[PDB]
Amino acid sequence: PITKEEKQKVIQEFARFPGDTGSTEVQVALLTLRINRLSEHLKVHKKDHHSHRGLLMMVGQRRRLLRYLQREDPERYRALIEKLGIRG
Amino acid sequence: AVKKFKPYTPSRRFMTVADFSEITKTEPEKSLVKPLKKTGGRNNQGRITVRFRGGGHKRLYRIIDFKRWDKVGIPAKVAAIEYDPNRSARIALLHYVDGEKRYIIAPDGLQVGQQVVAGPDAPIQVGNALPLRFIPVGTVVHAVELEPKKGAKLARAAGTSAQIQGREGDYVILRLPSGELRKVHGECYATVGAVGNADHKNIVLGKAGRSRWLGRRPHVRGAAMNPVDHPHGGGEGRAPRGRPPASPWGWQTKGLKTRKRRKPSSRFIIARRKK
RNA sequence: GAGCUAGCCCUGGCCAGGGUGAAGCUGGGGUGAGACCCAGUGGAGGCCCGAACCGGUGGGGGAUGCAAACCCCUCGGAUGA
RNA sequence: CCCUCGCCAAGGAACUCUGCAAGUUGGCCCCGUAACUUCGGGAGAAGGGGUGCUCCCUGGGGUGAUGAGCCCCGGGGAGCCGCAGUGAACAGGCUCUGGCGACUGUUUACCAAAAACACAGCUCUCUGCGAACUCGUAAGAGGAGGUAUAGGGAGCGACGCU
RNA sequence: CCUAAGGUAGCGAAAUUCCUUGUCGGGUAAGUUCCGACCUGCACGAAAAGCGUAACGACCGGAGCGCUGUCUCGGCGAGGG
RNA sequence: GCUAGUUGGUGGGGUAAUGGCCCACCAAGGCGACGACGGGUAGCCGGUCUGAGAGGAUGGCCGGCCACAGGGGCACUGAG
RNA sequence: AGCGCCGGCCAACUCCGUGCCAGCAGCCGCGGUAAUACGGAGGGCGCGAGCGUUACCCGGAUUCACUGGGCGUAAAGGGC
RNA sequence: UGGGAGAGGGUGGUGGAAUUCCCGGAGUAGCGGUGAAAUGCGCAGAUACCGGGAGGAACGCCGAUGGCGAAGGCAGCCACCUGGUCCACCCGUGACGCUGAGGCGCGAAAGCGUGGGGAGCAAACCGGAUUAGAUACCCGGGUAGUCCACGCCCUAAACGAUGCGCGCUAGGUCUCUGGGUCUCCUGGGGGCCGAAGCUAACGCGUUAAGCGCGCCGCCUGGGGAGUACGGCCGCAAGGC
RNA sequence: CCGAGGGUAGGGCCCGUGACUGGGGCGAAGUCGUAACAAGGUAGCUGUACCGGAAGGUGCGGCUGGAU
Ligand SMILES: [Mg+2]
Ligand SMILES: [Mg+2]
Ligand SMILES: [Mg+2]
Ligand SMILES: [Mg+2]
Ligand SMILES: [Mg+2]
Ligand SMILES: [Mg+2]
Ligand SMILES: [Mg+2]
Ligand SMILES: [Mg+2]
Ligand SMILES: [Mg+2]
Ligand SMILES: [Mg+2]
Ligand SMILES: [Mg+2]
Ligand SMILES: [Mg+2]
Ligand SMILES: [Mg+2]
Ligand SMILES: [Mg+2]
Ligand SMILES: [Mg+2]
Ligand SMILES: [Mg+2]
Ligand SMILES: [Mg+2]
Ligand SMILES: [Mg+2]
Ligand SMILES: [Mg+2]
Ligand SMILES: [Mg+2]
Ligand SMILES: [Mg+2]
Ligand SMILES: [Mg+2]
Ligand SMILES: [Mg+2]
Ligand SMILES: [Mg+2]
Ligand SMILES: [Mg+2]
Ligand SMILES: [Mg+2]
Ligand SMILES: [Mg+2]
Ligand SMILES: [Mg+2]
Ligand SMILES: [Mg+2]
Ligand SMILES: [Mg+2]
Ligand SMILES: [Mg+2]
Ligand SMILES: [Mg+2]
Ligand SMILES: [Mg+2]
Ligand SMILES: [Mg+2]
Ligand SMILES: [Mg+2]
Ligand SMILES: [Mg+2]
Ligand SMILES: [Mg+2]
Ligand SMILES: [Mg+2]
Ligand SMILES: [Mg+2]
Ligand SMILES: [Mg+2]
Ligand SMILES: [Mg+2]
Ligand SMILES: [Mg+2]
Ligand SMILES: [Mg+2]
Ligand SMILES: [Mg+2]
Ligand SMILES: [Mg+2]
Ligand SMILES: [Mg+2]
Ligand SMILES: [Mg+2]
Ligand SMILES: [Mg+2]
Ligand SMILES: [Mg+2]
Ligand SMILES: [Mg+2]
Ligand SMILES: [Mg+2]
Ligand SMILES: [Mg+2]
Ligand SMILES: [Mg+2]
Ligand SMILES: [Mg+2]
Ligand SMILES: [Mg+2]
Ligand SMILES: [Mg+2]
Ligand SMILES: [Mg+2]
Ligand SMILES: [Mg+2]
Ligand SMILES: [Mg+2]
Ligand SMILES: [Mg+2]
Ligand SMILES: [Mg+2]
Ligand SMILES: [Mg+2]
Ligand SMILES: [Mg+2]
Ligand SMILES: [Mg+2]
Ligand SMILES: [Mg+2]
Ligand SMILES: [Mg+2]
Ligand SMILES: [Mg+2]
Ligand SMILES: [Mg+2]
Ligand SMILES: [Mg+2]
Ligand SMILES: [Mg+2]
Ligand SMILES: [Mg+2]
Ligand SMILES: [Mg+2]
Ligand SMILES: [Mg+2]
Ligand SMILES: [Mg+2]
Ligand SMILES: [Mg+2]
Ligand SMILES: [Mg+2]
Ligand SMILES: [Mg+2]
Ligand SMILES: [Mg+2]
Ligand SMILES: [Mg+2]
Ligand SMILES: [Mg+2]
Ligand SMILES: [Mg+2]
Ligand SMILES: [Mg+2]
Ligand SMILES: [Mg+2]
Ligand SMILES: [Mg+2]
Ligand SMILES: [Mg+2]
Ligand SMILES: [Mg+2]
Ligand SMILES: [Mg+2]
Ligand SMILES: [Mg+2]
Ligand SMILES: [Mg+2]
Ligand SMILES: [Mg+2]
Ligand SMILES: [Mg+2]
Ligand SMILES: [Mg+2]
Ligand SMILES: [Mg+2]
Ligand SMILES: [Mg+2]
Ligand SMILES: [Mg+2]
Ligand SMILES: [Mg+2]
Ligand SMILES: [Mg+2]
Ligand SMILES: [Mg+2]
Ligand SMILES: [Mg+2]
Ligand SMILES: [Mg+2]
Ligand SMILES: [Mg+2]
Ligand SMILES: [Mg+2]
Ligand SMILES: [Mg+2]
Ligand SMILES: [Mg+2]
Ligand SMILES: [Mg+2]
Ligand SMILES: [Mg+2]
Ligand SMILES: [Mg+2]
Ligand SMILES: [Mg+2]
Ligand SMILES: [Mg+2]
Ligand SMILES: [Mg+2]
Ligand SMILES: [Mg+2]
Ligand SMILES: [Mg+2]
Ligand SMILES: [Mg+2]
Ligand SMILES: [Mg+2]
Ligand SMILES: [Mg+2]
Ligand SMILES: [Mg+2]
Ligand SMILES: [Mg+2]
Ligand SMILES: [Mg+2]
Ligand SMILES: [Mg+2]
Ligand SMILES: [Mg+2]
Ligand SMILES: [Mg+2]
Ligand SMILES: [Mg+2]
Ligand SMILES: [Mg+2]
Ligand SMILES: [Mg+2]
Ligand SMILES: [Mg+2]
Ligand SMILES: [Mg+2]
Ligand SMILES: [Mg+2]
Ligand SMILES: [Mg+2]
Ligand SMILES: [Mg+2]
Ligand SMILES: [Mg+2]
Ligand SMILES: [Mg+2]
Ligand SMILES: [Mg+2]
Ligand SMILES: [Mg+2]
Ligand SMILES: [Mg+2]
Ligand SMILES: [Mg+2]
Ligand SMILES: [Mg+2]
Ligand SMILES: [Mg+2]
Ligand SMILES: [Mg+2]
Ligand SMILES: [Mg+2]
Ligand SMILES: [Mg+2]
Ligand SMILES: [Mg+2]
Ligand SMILES: [Mg+2]
Ligand SMILES: [Mg+2]
Ligand SMILES: [Mg+2]
Ligand SMILES: [Mg+2]
Ligand SMILES: [Mg+2]
Ligand SMILES: [Mg+2]
Ligand SMILES: [Mg+2]
Ligand SMILES: [Mg+2]
Ligand SMILES: [Mg+2]
Ligand SMILES: [Mg+2]
Ligand SMILES: [Mg+2]
Ligand SMILES: [Mg+2]
Ligand SMILES: [Mg+2]
Ligand SMILES: [Mg+2]
Ligand SMILES: [Mg+2]
Ligand SMILES: [Mg+2]
Ligand SMILES: [Mg+2]
Ligand SMILES: [Mg+2]
Ligand SMILES: [Mg+2]
Ligand SMILES: [Mg+2]
Ligand SMILES: [Mg+2]
Ligand SMILES: [Mg+2]
Ligand SMILES: [Mg+2]
Ligand SMILES: [Mg+2]
Ligand SMILES: [Mg+2]
Ligand SMILES: [Mg+2]
Ligand SMILES: [Mg+2]
Ligand SMILES: [Mg+2]
Ligand SMILES: [Mg+2]
Ligand SMILES: [Mg+2]
Ligand SMILES: [Mg+2]
Ligand SMILES: [Mg+2]
Ligand SMILES: [Mg+2]
Ligand SMILES: [Mg+2]
Ligand SMILES: [Mg+2]
Ligand SMILES: [Mg+2]
Ligand SMILES: [Mg+2]
Ligand SMILES: [Mg+2]
Ligand SMILES: [Mg+2]
Ligand SMILES: [Mg+2]
Ligand SMILES: [Mg+2]
Ligand SMILES: [Mg+2]
Ligand SMILES: [Mg+2]
Ligand SMILES: [Mg+2]
Ligand SMILES: [Mg+2]
Ligand SMILES: [Mg+2]
Ligand SMILES: [Mg+2]
Ligand SMILES: [Mg+2]
Ligand SMILES: [Mg+2]
Ligand SMILES: [Mg+2]
Ligand SMILES: [Mg+2]
Ligand SMILES: [Mg+2]
Ligand SMILES: [Mg+2]
Ligand SMILES: [Mg+2]
Ligand SMILES: [Mg+2]
Ligand SMILES: [Mg+2]
Ligand SMILES: [Mg+2]
Ligand SMILES: [Mg+2]
Ligand SMILES: [Mg+2]
Ligand SMILES: [Mg+2]
Ligand SMILES: [Mg+2]
Ligand SMILES: [Mg+2]
Ligand SMILES: [Mg+2]
Ligand SMILES: [Mg+2]
Ligand SMILES: [Mg+2]
Ligand SMILES: [Mg+2]
Ligand SMILES: [Mg+2]
Ligand SMILES: [Mg+2]
Ligand SMILES: [Mg+2]
Ligand SMILES: [Mg+2]
Ligand SMILES: [Mg+2]
Ligand SMILES: [Mg+2]
Ligand SMILES: [Mg+2]
Ligand SMILES: [Mg+2]
Ligand SMILES: [Mg+2]
Ligand SMILES: [Mg+2]
Ligand SMILES: [Mg+2]
Ligand SMILES: [Mg+2]
Ligand SMILES: [Mg+2]
Ligand SMILES: [Mg+2]
Ligand SMILES: [Mg+2]
Ligand SMILES: [Mg+2]
Ligand SMILES: [Mg+2]
Ligand SMILES: [Mg+2]
Ligand SMILES: [Mg+2]
Ligand SMILES: [Mg+2]
Ligand SMILES: [Mg+2]
Ligand SMILES: [Mg+2]
Ligand SMILES: [Mg+2]
Ligand SMILES: [Mg+2]
Ligand SMILES: [Mg+2]
Ligand SMILES: [Mg+2]
Ligand SMILES: [Mg+2]
Ligand SMILES: [Mg+2]
Ligand SMILES: [Mg+2]
Ligand SMILES: [Mg+2]
Ligand SMILES: [Mg+2]
Ligand SMILES: [Mg+2]
Ligand SMILES: [Mg+2]
Ligand SMILES: [Mg+2]
Ligand SMILES: [Mg+2]
Ligand SMILES: [Mg+2]
Ligand SMILES: [Mg+2]
Ligand SMILES: [Mg+2]
Ligand SMILES: [Mg+2]
Ligand SMILES: [Mg+2]
Ligand SMILES: [Mg+2]
Ligand SMILES: [Mg+2]
Ligand SMILES: [Mg+2]
Ligand SMILES: [Mg+2]
Ligand SMILES: [Mg+2]
Ligand SMILES: [Mg+2]
Ligand SMILES: [Mg+2]
Ligand SMILES: [Mg+2]
Ligand SMILES: [Mg+2]
Ligand SMILES: [Mg+2]
Ligand SMILES: [Mg+2]
Ligand SMILES: [Mg+2]
Ligand SMILES: [Mg+2]
Ligand SMILES: [Mg+2]
Ligand SMILES: [Mg+2]
Ligand SMILES: [Mg+2]
Ligand SMILES: [Mg+2]
Ligand SMILES: [Mg+2]
Ligand SMILES: [Mg+2]
Ligand SMILES: [Mg+2]
Ligand SMILES: [Mg+2]
Ligand SMILES: [Mg+2]
Ligand SMILES: [Mg+2]
Ligand SMILES: [Mg+2]
Ligand SMILES: [Mg+2]
Ligand SMILES: [Mg+2]
Ligand SMILES: [Mg+2]
Ligand SMILES: [Mg+2]
Ligand SMILES: [Mg+2]
Repeated sequence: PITKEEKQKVIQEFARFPGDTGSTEVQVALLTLRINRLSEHLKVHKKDHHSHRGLLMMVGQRRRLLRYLQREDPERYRALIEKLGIRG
Repeated sequence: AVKKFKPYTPSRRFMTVADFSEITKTEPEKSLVKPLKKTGGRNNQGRITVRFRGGGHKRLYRIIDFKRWDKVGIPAKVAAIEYDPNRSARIALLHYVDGEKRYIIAPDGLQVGQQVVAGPDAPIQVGNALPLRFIPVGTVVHAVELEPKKGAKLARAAGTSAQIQGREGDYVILRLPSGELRKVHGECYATVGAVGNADHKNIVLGKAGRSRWLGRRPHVRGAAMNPVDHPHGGGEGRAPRGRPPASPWGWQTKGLKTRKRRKPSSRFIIARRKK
């Protein structure tokens, strides 16, 4: 799967402050991570519809956060989706 | 994956073409080609002996290595996969570390860059050739010789394969593409894997013109002829067969078995084809 | 006897000009990614119109002919079997 | 009188087996275009408007040099003449609706071009390779320097529903 | 009663229907043709395929518009005879 | 899904006067699931009938406003 | 001075005629030889220059439920 | 952050039992089948028995009133890839939420297209019975299909005939699976009986059909009829 | 110039009508069988598919709103 180390690296890279876990950017980034990994999975396993539901849920989850983040601070939003290359 | 066309002519509506995706090189090795002398279906007396042939695209013959036991132990790199107008399979250019270059028919799954080798000690991997006796029972195979050193005769068409079913003394039992069960001598070489271009059979010619490109001239029905010409010839208006359906030469053509009874190979054929 | 004619084989040659505008490619849109849509590009096809060329549809003429199959008008194919 | 040709009052298919023949239409630009459809088409559907010449203003391109000149493709005004401006010549009549054949093709050289043959495609069947099958007394050839996703024979004839 | 078994789907006066110009409906002033129907199918029918089908056709039907010396019905003129 | 006087602009014309009301050019806009566009029905209101009320139904007679004058277009005269 | 009604809803009953016929009927239903339900009569009830009928509107209809309804099995949870 | 359970999904492999068929052996007069029969199979050697082989499909025991999933649905075993979910810590973010017309995706079986595969079973079909008849039920055969890949179809007693979310309102008992300190306690599921309450009744009852709020879907007498017409979708069947 | 309208051509919607054809509702005094309600004499119902004079049957899968 996705390892403990790799997750740590993402978290520390988007953490707003030294200990920061669960902030929006960290959440969006963790989701962005899972999303992209699943996307690749589904490209090969087109017939795994059940996991695709998982993908929709993650996408849904990230969407809400980004609306929130963009509601609060447009600046951190624009920089986050750019840092992740997300809009489209 | 066969390629379709939009119906922008009446014929393009149904025409499909091979996608040619496995093909990496579009020119043949000059030292491995020779002219294919077209016959028009005529023999050395000048007579038509196979009807309705001729007028197809000019072709060069690619020399194919149907022996392999020729260069035992010498590995070769798969240099390219090419089109061969003279057969349904694709062909693969081998560069032997020898410096010798030869063609084989391309197996399904063969990759340019990969290495293949022939011999009793060859790994059991796609593209390698071994005597049948050293190939594991159950593995599917192709380009099978029928008698030792006489060259690959069996399972050469696109998409075909034979399967090793068992061993019995000097012989091994194959299921041929036809479903026929047969003993083949163990020293006969075969190449592991199935013949590639498996989608060949899904091609829809689409128009009369395409048959002509292939050297197939229009086939005319016996029922369309006159009694001088054919058993089915004649009759006022359309006519049913009016006798057992027959060849132009008078022999029956629905069911009449034609393989020679007292043929020596009958001792080696275990079960006649299916379907 | 295949210097006519039918088929095939080998090797050459020919097909004015105009029209339609397939795939693909690029860009844009779209989506989680896609499908896909739009534009530009592109230049496919026993595609279209029409000479050469190959034909021979209807009519008229000719009928001890210009001619033992021709002439006029009209008409089919014209990158393809 | 015959041939080839030109025109014709009023009528306009009443001719005749049949509009046969002959008229009509006719190029380009623009507008516009139905059922149905396999979404390509049907389509040049149909139908209609424009079309010459003169002067004035102007937009891009090619060759130059970035300019003049030359050559090419446009646009906008205002006018003039005739019955008539693709002013001659070359240049679809159209629509609705059935039958048959899917289609482009092929044919009775010299009375039949068709609904006939062929055709992609469908199915049956034979053939394990020194294949079956074909030609040959044979040798030898074709099949095929192919190998059952292949080759022969037969019927049916795109496709849809069977 | 008979048969090996008794024609299914679909289509049907049909490139098939003798009686026949069947009957009814449409179109026409008037329609042995044409189109739509009906079905006692003389004598359709499922790869000698059955029923349909966009596009295509110098194929063969039926109707209308346009336009005409095809005609009412013929006249004059030209050139070659 | 609708839209070429269509939506906006500039300039004129026209009116008692604003306005694409009308014209010329410039721009590519305007409207729509809060129902555009299209179809059907209807003149609207004060009121009236009913109903516990809410609501439902209705708008003849009287009053107010609108629209029409056989069907349709048009301007003239005039404070209108 | 007339008109409707007198089985139940709904106020008003008997005799004869008829015998699933003729007929009545708003709903439920009446009529097959002792019919308060058909037809007449006597009598009765209700209105009265009117009485009944047909049509239509609101009511009863919390039967589109805002006031004021529902959806396991009655009609009603969207396959997720 | 640290853990847990599971037929959740996808892909590639792989195991054994049994059925059928084929080969070899051995053997003989029947076998099969039913309520009873007959068709059928069998001296051209069947059935029953032994060994060999081929092939497809489904996974016995475990297995449960069990588990998982949003639903459809998911069951030999291995591996890889991957979804949901629960718990404990109470570490981070700071209302980021609920629902959800349209839209999009998924969606048992049957059915469709192209290609494979085909042992068993089995629409249609053929035959035997049964019966007054028997286009059935039962029996002997038997093709699609059932299976695989890809693409369609989009239905259902697709059911809990019960939309989703949240808060609140006795308990008793069985069970699955976590965490405790392991008596028992506390989470999350799955049942049963029941407090109050609801209900036309039957029944429901902390897995509500009770008491409340939010949003969506839906009903408005039976037939005609999920029909016709229009539209949209589908290759068709036919769906909305 | 615009312009009532007229004319030519081609589309869209709605109404009436049509040989014939499909099923539906009602009638009932008929013919055939008896599919459902009981275990309704093959438990029922169901989506789909194929089939049969008819109700209906069978296959595949589903539900219990199934008696014992
Ligand atoms: Mg998640
Ligand atoms: Mg966003
Ligand atoms: Mg390929
Ligand atoms: Mg394509
Ligand atoms: Mg194609
Ligand atoms: Mg294409
Ligand atoms: Mg075509
Ligand atoms: Mg290609
Ligand atoms: Mg290739
Ligand atoms: Mg080359
Ligand atoms: Mg050379
Ligand atoms: Mg050389
Ligand atoms: Mg050669
Ligand atoms: Mg040769
Ligand atoms: Mg020679
Ligand atoms: Mg010779
Ligand atoms: Mg000779
Ligand atoms: Mg031949
Ligand atoms: Mg030949
Ligand atoms: Mg090749
Ligand atoms: Mg190929
Ligand atoms: Mg093919
Ligand atoms: Mg060729
Ligand atoms: Mg051929
Ligand atoms: Mg032929
Ligand atoms: Mg002939
Ligand atoms: Mg001869
Ligand atoms: Mg002879
Ligand atoms: Mg003969
Ligand atoms: Mg014959
Ligand atoms: Mg004959
Ligand atoms: Mg003949
Ligand atoms: Mg005949
Ligand atoms: Mg003939
Ligand atoms: Mg013939
Ligand atoms: Mg013929
Ligand atoms: Mg025959
Ligand atoms: Mg004959
Ligand atoms: Mg015969
Ligand atoms: Mg022979
Ligand atoms: Mg041999
Ligand atoms: Mg010659
Ligand atoms: Mg010659
Ligand atoms: Mg040459
Ligand atoms: Mg050449
Ligand atoms: Mg030349
Ligand atoms: Mg040419
Ligand atoms: Mg050209
Ligand atoms: Mg050219
Ligand atoms: Mg050209
Ligand atoms: Mg272009
Ligand atoms: Mg390209
Ligand atoms: Mg393009
Ligand atoms: Mg071109
Ligand atoms: Mg171009
Ligand atoms: Mg062409
Ligand atoms: Mg061309
Ligand atoms: Mg052309
Ligand atoms: Mg020639
Ligand atoms: Mg010539
Ligand atoms: Mg000629
Ligand atoms: Mg010719
Ligand atoms: Mg001629
Ligand atoms: Mg002519
Ligand atoms: Mg001629
Ligand atoms: Mg003439
Ligand atoms: Mg002539
Ligand atoms: Mg003549
Ligand atoms: Mg002559
Ligand atoms: Mg000539
Ligand atoms: Mg000529
Ligand atoms: Mg011409
Ligand atoms: Mg020509
Ligand atoms: Mg032409
Ligand atoms: Mg052509
Ligand atoms: Mg042409
Ligand atoms: Mg050309
Ligand atoms: Mg051509
Ligand atoms: Mg050529
Ligand atoms: Mg002349
Ligand atoms: Mg005249
Ligand atoms: Mg005139
Ligand atoms: Mg006329
Ligand atoms: Mg006229
Ligand atoms: Mg006439
Ligand atoms: Mg006449
Ligand atoms: Mg005619
Ligand atoms: Mg003509
Ligand atoms: Mg003309
Ligand atoms: Mg012309
Ligand atoms: Mg002409
Ligand atoms: Mg039309
Ligand atoms: Mg047409
Ligand atoms: Mg179209
Ligand atoms: Mg086309
Ligand atoms: Mg035109
Ligand atoms: Mg047309
Ligand atoms: Mg014109
Ligand atoms: Mg002009
Ligand atoms: Mg000029
Ligand atoms: Mg002039
Ligand atoms: Mg130059
Ligand atoms: Mg210049
Ligand atoms: Mg003019
Ligand atoms: Mg013109
Ligand atoms: Mg002129
Ligand atoms: Mg000329
Ligand atoms: Mg002229
Ligand atoms: Mg033309
Ligand atoms: Mg004409
Ligand atoms: Mg037409
Ligand atoms: Mg025609
Ligand atoms: Mg017809
Ligand atoms: Mg006819
Ligand atoms: Mg036809
Ligand atoms: Mg043809
Ligand atoms: Mg023909
Ligand atoms: Mg066809
Ligand atoms: Mg054809
Ligand atoms: Mg046909
Ligand atoms: Mg053709
Ligand atoms: Mg051609
Ligand atoms: Mg042709
Ligand atoms: Mg032809
Ligand atoms: Mg001749
Ligand atoms: Mg001839
Ligand atoms: Mg001759
Ligand atoms: Mg001759
Ligand atoms: Mg001749
Ligand atoms: Mg001729
Ligand atoms: Mg001819
Ligand atoms: Mg022709
Ligand atoms: Mg001719
Ligand atoms: Mg034919
Ligand atoms: Mg022919
Ligand atoms: Mg033919
Ligand atoms: Mg076919
Ligand atoms: Mg096929
Ligand atoms: Mg031979
Ligand atoms: Mg011979
Ligand atoms: Mg011989
Ligand atoms: Mg030889
Ligand atoms: Mg040879
Ligand atoms: Mg040879
Ligand atoms: Mg050879
Ligand atoms: Mg071959
Ligand atoms: Mg043919
Ligand atoms: Mg034929
Ligand atoms: Mg079709
Ligand atoms: Mg018959
Ligand atoms: Mg039958
Ligand atoms: Mg008939
Ligand atoms: Mg008739
Ligand atoms: Mg017919
Ligand atoms: Mg007949
Ligand atoms: Mg006769
Ligand atoms: Mg007749
Ligand atoms: Mg006759
Ligand atoms: Mg008649
Ligand atoms: Mg009439
Ligand atoms: Mg008539
Ligand atoms: Mg008539
Ligand atoms: Mg006629
Ligand atoms: Mg005729
Ligand atoms: Mg007819
Ligand atoms: Mg009759
Ligand atoms: Mg026939
Ligand atoms: Mg025949
Ligand atoms: Mg025929
Ligand atoms: Mg036949
Ligand atoms: Mg045919
Ligand atoms: Mg037909
Ligand atoms: Mg047709
Ligand atoms: Mg043609
Ligand atoms: Mg033709
Ligand atoms: Mg006319
Ligand atoms: Mg004349
Ligand atoms: Mg004269
Ligand atoms: Mg003259
Ligand atoms: Mg003269
Ligand atoms: Mg003269
Ligand atoms: Mg003269
Ligand atoms: Mg202004
Ligand atoms: Mg005024
Ligand atoms: Mg305006
Ligand atoms: Mg303007
Ligand atoms: Mg503009
Ligand atoms: Mg609304
Ligand atoms: Mg109105
Ligand atoms: Mg009104
Ligand atoms: Mg009330
Ligand atoms: Mg009103
Ligand atoms: Mg009133
Ligand atoms: Mg008033
Ligand atoms: Mg008015
Ligand atoms: Mg007026
Ligand atoms: Mg009046
Ligand atoms: Mg007036
Ligand atoms: Mg009263
Ligand atoms: Mg009573
Ligand atoms: Mg009362
Ligand atoms: Mg009372
Ligand atoms: Mg009486
Ligand atoms: Mg009364
Ligand atoms: Mg009595
Ligand atoms: Mg009495
Ligand atoms: Mg009463
Ligand atoms: Mg009374
Ligand atoms: Mg009074
Ligand atoms: Mg009321
Ligand atoms: Mg109310
Ligand atoms: Mg309420
Ligand atoms: Mg209620
Ligand atoms: Mg609710
Ligand atoms: Mg219900
Ligand atoms: Mg539900
Ligand atoms: Mg974790
Ligand atoms: Mg045995
Ligand atoms: Mg055994
Ligand atoms: Mg169990
Ligand atoms: Mg359970
Ligand atoms: Mg659960
Ligand atoms: Mg905290
Ligand atoms: Mg804080
Ligand atoms: Mg939705
Ligand atoms: Mg499904
Ligand atoms: Mg299935
Ligand atoms: Mg199926
Ligand atoms: Mg099928
Ligand atoms: Mg299938
Ligand atoms: Mg098919
Ligand atoms: Mg299949
Ligand atoms: Mg089988
Ligand atoms: Mg039976
Ligand atoms: Mg019986
Ligand atoms: Mg009977
Ligand atoms: Mg039976
Ligand atoms: Mg059975
Ligand atoms: Mg069986
Ligand atoms: Mg079938
Ligand atoms: Mg099938
Ligand atoms: Mg089928
Ligand atoms: Mg599938
Ligand atoms: Mg749905
Ligand atoms: Mg259940
Ligand atoms: Mg549930
Ligand atoms: Mg439901
Ligand atoms: Mg909901
Ligand atoms: Mg524990
Ligand atoms: Mg516990
Ligand atoms: Mg619990
Ligand atoms: Mg309980
Ligand atoms: Mg209680
Ligand atoms: Mg309640
Ligand atoms: Mg509590
Ligand atoms: Mg409890
Ligand atoms: Mg729960
Ligand atoms: Mg309840
Ligand atoms: Mg109803
Ligand atoms: Mg429907
Ligand atoms: Mg339905
Ligand atoms: Mg419809
Ligand atoms: Mg539904
Ligand atoms: Mg006007
Ligand atoms: Mg007008
Ligand atoms: Mg006028
Ligand atoms: Mg009727
Ligand atoms: Mg039953
Ligand atoms: Mg019963
Ligand atoms: Mg029963
Ligand atoms: Mg069923
Ligand atoms: Mg039937
Ligand atoms: Mg019967
Ligand atoms: Mg049955
Ligand atoms: Mg079942
Ligand atoms: Mg279920």
